[PDB]
Amino acid sequence: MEDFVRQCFNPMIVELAEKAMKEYGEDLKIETNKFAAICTHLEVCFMYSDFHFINEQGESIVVELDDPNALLKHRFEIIEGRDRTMAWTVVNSICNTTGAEKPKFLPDLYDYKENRFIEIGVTRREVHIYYLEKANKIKSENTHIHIFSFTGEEMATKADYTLDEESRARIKTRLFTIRQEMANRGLWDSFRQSERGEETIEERFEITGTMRRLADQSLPPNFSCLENFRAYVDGFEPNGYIEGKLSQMSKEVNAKIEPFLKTTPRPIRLPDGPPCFQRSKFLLMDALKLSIEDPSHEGEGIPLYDAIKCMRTFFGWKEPYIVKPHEKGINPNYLLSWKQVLAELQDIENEEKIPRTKNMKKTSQLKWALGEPELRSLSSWIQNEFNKACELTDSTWIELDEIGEDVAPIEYIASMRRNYFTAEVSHCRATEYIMKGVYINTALLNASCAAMDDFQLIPMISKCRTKEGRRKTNLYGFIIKGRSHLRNDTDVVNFVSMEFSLTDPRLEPHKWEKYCVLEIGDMLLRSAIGQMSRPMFLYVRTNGTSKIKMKWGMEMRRCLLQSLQQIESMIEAESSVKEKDMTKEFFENKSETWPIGESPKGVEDGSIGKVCRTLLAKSVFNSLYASPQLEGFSAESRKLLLVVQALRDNLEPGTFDLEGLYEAIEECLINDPWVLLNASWFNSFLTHALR
Amino acid sequence: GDNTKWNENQNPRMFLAMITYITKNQPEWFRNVLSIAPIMFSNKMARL
Amino acid sequence: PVGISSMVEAMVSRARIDARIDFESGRIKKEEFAEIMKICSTIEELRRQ
Amino acid sequence: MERIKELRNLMSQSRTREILTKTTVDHMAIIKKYTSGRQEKNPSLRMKWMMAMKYPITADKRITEMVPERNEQGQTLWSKMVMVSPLAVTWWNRNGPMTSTVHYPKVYKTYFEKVERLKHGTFGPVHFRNQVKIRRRVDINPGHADLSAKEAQDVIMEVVFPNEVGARILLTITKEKKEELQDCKISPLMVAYMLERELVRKTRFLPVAGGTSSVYIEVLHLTQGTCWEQMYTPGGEVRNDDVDQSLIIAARNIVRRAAVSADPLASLLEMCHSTQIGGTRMVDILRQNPTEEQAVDICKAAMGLRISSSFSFGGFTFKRTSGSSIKREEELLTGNLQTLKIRVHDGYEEFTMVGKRATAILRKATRRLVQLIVSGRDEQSVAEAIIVAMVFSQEDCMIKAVRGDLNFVNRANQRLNPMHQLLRHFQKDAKVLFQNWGIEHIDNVMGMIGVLPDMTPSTEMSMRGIRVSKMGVDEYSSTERVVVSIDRFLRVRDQRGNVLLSPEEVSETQGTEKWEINGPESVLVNTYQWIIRNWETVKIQWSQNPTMLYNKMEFEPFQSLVPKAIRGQYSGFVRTLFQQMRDVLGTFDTTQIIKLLPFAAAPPKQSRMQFSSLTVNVRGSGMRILVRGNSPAFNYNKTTKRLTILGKDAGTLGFLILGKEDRRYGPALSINELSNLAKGEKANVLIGQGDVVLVMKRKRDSSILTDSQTATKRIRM
Amino acid sequence: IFENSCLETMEVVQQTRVDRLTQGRQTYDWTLNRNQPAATALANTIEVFRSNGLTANESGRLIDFLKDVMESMDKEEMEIT
Repeated sequence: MEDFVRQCFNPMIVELAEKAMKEYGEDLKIETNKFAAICTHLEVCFMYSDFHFINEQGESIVVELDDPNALLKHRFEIIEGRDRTMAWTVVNSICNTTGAEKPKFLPDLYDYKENRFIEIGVTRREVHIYYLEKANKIKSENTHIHIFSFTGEEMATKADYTLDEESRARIKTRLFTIRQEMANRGLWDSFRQSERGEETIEERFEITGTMRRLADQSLPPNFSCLENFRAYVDGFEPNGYIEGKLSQMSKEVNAKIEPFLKTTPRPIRLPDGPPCFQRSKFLLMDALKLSIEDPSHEGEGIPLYDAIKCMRTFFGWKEPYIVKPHEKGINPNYLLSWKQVLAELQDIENEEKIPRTKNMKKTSQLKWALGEPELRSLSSWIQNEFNKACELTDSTWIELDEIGEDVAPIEYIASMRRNYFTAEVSHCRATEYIMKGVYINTALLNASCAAMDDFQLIPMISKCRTKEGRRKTNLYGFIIKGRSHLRNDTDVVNFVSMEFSLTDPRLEPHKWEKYCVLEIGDMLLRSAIGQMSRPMFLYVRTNGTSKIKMKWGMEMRRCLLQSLQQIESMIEAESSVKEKDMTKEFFENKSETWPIGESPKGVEDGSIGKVCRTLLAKSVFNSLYASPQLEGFSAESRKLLLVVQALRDNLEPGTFDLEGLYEAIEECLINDPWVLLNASWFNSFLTHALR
Repeated sequence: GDNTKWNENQNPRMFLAMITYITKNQPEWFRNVLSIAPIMFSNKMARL
Repeated sequence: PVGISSMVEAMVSRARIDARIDFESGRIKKEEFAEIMKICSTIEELRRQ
Repeated sequence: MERIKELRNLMSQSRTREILTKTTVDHMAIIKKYTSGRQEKNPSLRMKWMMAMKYPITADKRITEMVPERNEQGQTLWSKMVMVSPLAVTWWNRNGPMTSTVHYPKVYKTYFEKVERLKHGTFGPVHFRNQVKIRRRVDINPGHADLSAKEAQDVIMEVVFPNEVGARILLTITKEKKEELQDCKISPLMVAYMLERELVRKTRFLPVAGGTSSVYIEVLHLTQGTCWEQMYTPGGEVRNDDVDQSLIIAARNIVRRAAVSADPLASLLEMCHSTQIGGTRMVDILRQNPTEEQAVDICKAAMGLRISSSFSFGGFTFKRTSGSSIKREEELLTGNLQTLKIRVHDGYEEFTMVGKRATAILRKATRRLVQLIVSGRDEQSVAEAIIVAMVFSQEDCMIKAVRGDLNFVNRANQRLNPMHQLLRHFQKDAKVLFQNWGIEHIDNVMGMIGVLPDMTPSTEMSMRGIRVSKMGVDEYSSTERVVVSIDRFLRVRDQRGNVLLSPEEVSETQGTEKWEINGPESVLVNTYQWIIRNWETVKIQWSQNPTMLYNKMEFEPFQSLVPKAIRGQYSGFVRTLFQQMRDVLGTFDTTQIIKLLPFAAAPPKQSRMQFSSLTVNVRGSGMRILVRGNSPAFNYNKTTKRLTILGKDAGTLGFLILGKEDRRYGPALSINELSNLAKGEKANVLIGQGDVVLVMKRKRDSSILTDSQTATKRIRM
Repeated sequence: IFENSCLETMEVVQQTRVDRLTQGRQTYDWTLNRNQPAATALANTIEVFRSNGLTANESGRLIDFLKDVMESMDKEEMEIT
C-alpha cells in the first residue's frame, strides 16, 4: 500500500501528507488508508485549483503551466495544504477582507469569483448519503459543498458544479484510474474504512461475550480477564527468572551422556518361537515358466489366449492330488476350484464366440475362496530367496528406450555410468521379479474396472528374451479375482493365487502356512544327469489387495532408479575428492572388492556387479515385502549405524538412553521375515566392525 | 536430536502468551485477530 | 478483471455493443438483433425484482 | 445469442439471480476458485483407461468435412451422439491442410532463443570439485528488455484484447507486437501466456555456483550439481545484464555532479527528471527496478522509497544479522598524538558485508573483533575487504597503527568523517597495520586458511582472528524495507539516528555507457535545443527583464565554452543589438535572435567595436558562427525551418470521463474511437470490463513535470 | 524484528481475499460433520451463513469472513438448509 502511494504521487504531496500526519499522533504505518485518502484530498485540491486565473475584469480563465506576468491571483486559495494555525489565519484574513462569516468547521478551499466557501470531499460510499451527512453536519451557512467519488459521479450544491467541465473531468478521470489501479493491485481494502464519514479508521476486530468467555478461559491459572494478562505481557522484565527456575527444578531432570565405546553395542534381541512363513503376494524363486518363444510383437497380446497356448505347450497333468492342507479351513475346496478352472478353460470351444476374458461361474467353492499379533521367529529361507534374487539369469527383461546424442561435458560420464549399470544389471533375476509384479498388477487393475461384478481369470504372464535373442512369453500361474466394486482406494478385493512350481512343500512345511499345495502333474526335467521328470506342483493361497496395494507394485520400476541413484550417490561423494573425478576407476579395477558375504566365519568380499544386483534386489524385496515394520526398523537402525560410523571415524560419540533405542527396535521385530533378515544382517555387521 | 511427542506438548495457551508478547504495542484489533486460533485450540474438541 | 458494476450489468452492455458492431459492420439478421435486445431488456426488468 | 440465452435461463433461478446481482466484477477471481475439487483420481491411470477405450478424444464438429471417416485401412476414428480416436490426429498430421503458418517463430521466440544459445554454446572440460552453494540473488528470464509485471500485462491486454483494454488512458513494444502478429493469431490465451513469460522479469534468491547471466542459469541442470561443475559459455548474451548498468552509471555520475552543486538535492532531482535512459524515463525505472547500488539507493531515497538496512561503508553494503547498539560517544588518541571524537559501537554485534567482488561475515564486540570470515576473487580485492573490515573493527590495535597527518578531503574540499579518513589512509598504504596487528596459530580445517602480511596464504598461522574461505563465502541478501530521511546534502539516515549512506564512497568504474559530461557538441546542441523547447516563454522573457534570462544558470555550461577572454565584448555587443531590436519595432528576425542569444549570459563589457563571427573551442579546434545567414555551427534552412547544428537536428518552430453511462449521446460504443474524432464529440463507452463512462476530448497533459513543482508558488508563500 | 514481521502480516491481512483459503488440502465441513474438499466446505459454510443474517464476506476480504465467523458463534439457533 505505502509504496504504491509513494509511486503514483509527486514527493511534495507525499511530504505534505507525511507532515500533516504527525499532527494528531496518527501513525502512518497503521493508518495507511488515511495516508491514501489525504494524498487524494491534496491532489484533488491542487488539480482543482490549477490553471485558473482572474482576468482584468470579473471572470476566470485558463492558462498554461505558469506565467505570473502581472497576474498572480489564482482564483482559489488553498487551505488544507497549510498548517492548522496558518489555515485559520488565512481564513480569518479573507473573511475580514470579504465580510463572509467564517465557518466553525475547517474548510479546505476558498473561491473568489462566486465569493463562496467551496469545500470538497472524496468518498467511496454512495455520494448521496455522504452529501446528506455533510449537509446535516454543516447547515444554515453559505458554504458550497462539492463531493467526488471514484466511480465517476459528482455531487455539488444545487447543481452548481462551480468549475469548468473538462478541468473537473480531469479529476474524475484521475480518481477513476486510481480506483482501477488499486483494484488490480488488490488494494480495494479501503472500501470498509473510508465508509464512516471519518475517512481514517481501520478495521477494528471485536471480541464480545460468548467469545471473550473462551478468551478468559484460555489464560494460565492466574487471571480472570484476558485484558489483565495482556497488560501483564505488555510489561515484562528479563530479570533472569530462568536461573531461579533451574535452581528450583530437581537435579534428576538431566541429559546424562552415556559414553559409546565398541563394548557398549550388544547384538539385537531377536524373537523366538514359530518360524516366519511367507506372506509375499506371489512366488519368487520356486515358480517356473511356461515358454512359448513367440515374437508376437507385444501388440497388446490378448493375455488370456497367450495363456491357453502356454497350456498347449505342456502335457502330463496328473489327477489333482492334494498334498499340503491349510492346517485350518476347507482344503478340498481349492482342488474343486482348480477342476472348475480347467473345465471353464476347456469349455471355451463350446461357445460360439471367444470372450477375451473368462467370467467364472459363481460356484460355492469359489465363493468360499473369496469369502462371500503372534511372535514368529526368524526362518532360514528368506536369505535363500534373496540369494536367488541376487543371482544372474539368462534373459534381459528390459526395454530401455533411446536417449539423445551424447554432447561432451557430463553426458559422456552419465552414459558410461548408466550403460555400465544396465549391462551389469539387465540379466538380473530381480529385474524379472519387477517385470512380473508390473504385469500381474497391471492386468489386475485393468480388469478391476470392467469386471466390477464377475470373477475374471488373469494369467500371471511375463515376457523376456533368452540369450539367443528371441522373444519369450512365460507363465507363472493363474489368479481368480473377486468382485471389484472399488469405491475408494482402500476398498478390499479378494483374490486366489494358483502358481506352478517344482519345489516340494514337504521340504520346508512351515514356509507355506497360508498355502494349500496340490501335486498337479509331472513334467520333463533336465539335470546334470539327463532327465529326471520331477513333479509339478500348484501352490494356492487366498489373499486380498486394494487399489493402493496394486499401484505400489505397478510403479516397481523405481527399484532400478532407487538403485542407480543410491549407487550414483556413492559414485559422487567418494569421488568428489578428485580434481578429475574418479568415475572409470570405480569399475575396470577388479582388485577393488566389496564385502557382501560371510560364509566361512570370514568376510567374503565379491566383485562389483554382485553389489549392483544386491542393491537392486534389496530395493525389490523392500518393495514387495513392504511392511511398516520394515519402515520402523530402517528408521531406527539408521541411528545405530550412524553412531557406529561416527565411532569408526573416532569422533568420541555418545548417547543418552541406548537401552531405550534397543527397546524401540525390539518393539518392531515380530513376524516379518524381511525385517528379521535385515536385523540378523545388522547384528553380523556389528560383529565384523571390530565391535 | 529429536523431541519425542513434542507436538502434543506444545500448549495453545503458551502460544497465546507468545503471540501476545509478539503483538506488543501493536493496535488492539490486530492482537484480537491473531489471538483467535490459540483460544480456539485452548477450547477445542476432537472428533473421534 | 477490474470493475465495480455487477456481473449482469457488464454482460448486458457487452452483449448490446457486440450486437451493434456485428450488425452494422458485420453481418447479422435484424430480427436476431431484435431478439437479443428484447431478451436483454427482459433481464433489465428481471434484475430489478 | 447463445450467451445471452444462457444468461436468461440462468437468471430465473433465484439462488443464482441473487449472486449474479450482488457480487461485482472486481471479485470474479474470488468466485472463480470455488470448485467441487475431486477429479484427482490417479490422472495417469484414468488417462490410461480412457486411452485404452475407443475414441476418447473430443473435438469439434468440423472434422466431418475435413478428415475421412475410414482411413487407408478402414480404421474407425469417429462417433455420433462427438468422440474421436487418437489415430485421427496422426492422419491429419500426415497430409492435410499444409499452410505457410511457419510464421510461428515470432510469438515463441522465447524458446528458439534457448535453441540458438545451445547451437553456438561452446562447451568445456569438467573440472570436478566439491561445489559449495553460493546464496545469490539472480533473475530468471532471458532477454525481456527489463519490463515490470504490471506494465507488461497491461501491454498484453493492449496487444491481444484491445476492445477491453484497461482504464489507464494517459509502449513501443506494443507497436512492434501489434504490427508483426496482427492477423496471425494462434490462441489468444496462450499468446498472452507466452508474451507474459517472455517480457516479465523476475529476480529472486537462488543458490548458484558461478552463474551470473540469465543464459547461465536457465541451463543450471547442466552446469551445477552435487559435486561437479562444467564450464559452459552459451555463445551469447542478453540485454537484461547490461541495461541496469546504464542506470548505475547514470546514478553514479548524477551523484558525483550533485555533490558539487550548491543545492545537491534539488539539482540531483532536476537532473533525474530531465534524464532519458534507452527510450525511457529515470523516475519510473527507479520506481520499478530492483537494482542494488549505493547511488541507485540514494536516488530512490530522494523520492522517499524503502530500501535495505544497508550500513554502507567503503562501497561495501552491510546487513545486520544480530546484536544491538548504543551510541556512547568517546574520545581517542591516535598514533600521531591527535585527539579524535568517535561513535564507539558498544555491545555485541553480528554483521554480513556484501561487496562488489568480495564478501564476509563478522562477529564483533565493543572495539574488539571476535570473528571474521572473508572471501574474494583477487588478492588485492580480499586485501581491500580486510582493510575496510579492520577500519570498522574500531580496535585500539588499528588506532595505534596510524602514521601521519589525517587530512583527507572531499571533492568539495570538505572534512571527511574520522572513520572514512582512516579508511582512505589505509586504502593506499596499509602495510603498517598488518605487521602490527598480531599473529596466531590455526588448524587448517574445512577449507579455511589464514593470510600473512606479505600477501601469502598459510595453513596453521594467520592474523589475529581472521579466516579465509575457500570457494567463496556464503552471501545473504536479506530483504528489509523501511522509510528513509534524506537531507539536502545526499546523506540518508534511517530516521532512528543511523547515517545510512553518503556519496563519499561511490566511484570505482566509469562504465562507458553501454549536463556537460558528454562532448562539447552536446553542450552546444543541448543549449540550442533547450532554447527552442521553452522558446515561447523566452520570447517574452527576452523582452521583459532579460538580465534574469541571461543570468539563467542554464547557460553556464555554454557560457563556459566561449573563450573566457572576449566574453564581455560579445555580451555587450549582443545586448546592444537586442536593445536596437527592441527600439525599432517590427525590424527584427527571430533567426538572428536564436543565433546570438545564449552569448548574452556573460557580464558585458562595453567594447567600442563590433563583430561578424564568434568562436567556440571544441576539442581544441575552433569553430566559427557568423552573424548573417547560415554557418556549419548554425545552419538554418530557409524552407525546412529546421535548425542544423553540425549536421545534428535541433528542434523546429487518451480522453477524460464526464460521468457514468448517459443514454443521451447515443448507444454504448466499444473501445475503438477514431470516427467520432471530427472536431470533438462526447460518447459513452464501456471501459475495461466494468461499466460505461462518458468520454470527451483532451486539452491538457497532466504529467509529472513542473506542474507538480508549482505548489511551491502557493505553499511556503 | 517482530514489528517488521507484524507489518508484513498487516499487509497480508489487508490484501487477503478468500481465495487464499482454498489453496490447501482437504478440510472439515461442520455443516455435514464430514471431511470435504476446501472450496466445497467453504461454499457450504457461505450458503448456510447467507441463509442466516451473516453476509459480511460479500466484500471478498477474508477478514470479513472472519467477522462473519465471530458473529456466528453468538446466535442461539442455527437452521441449516
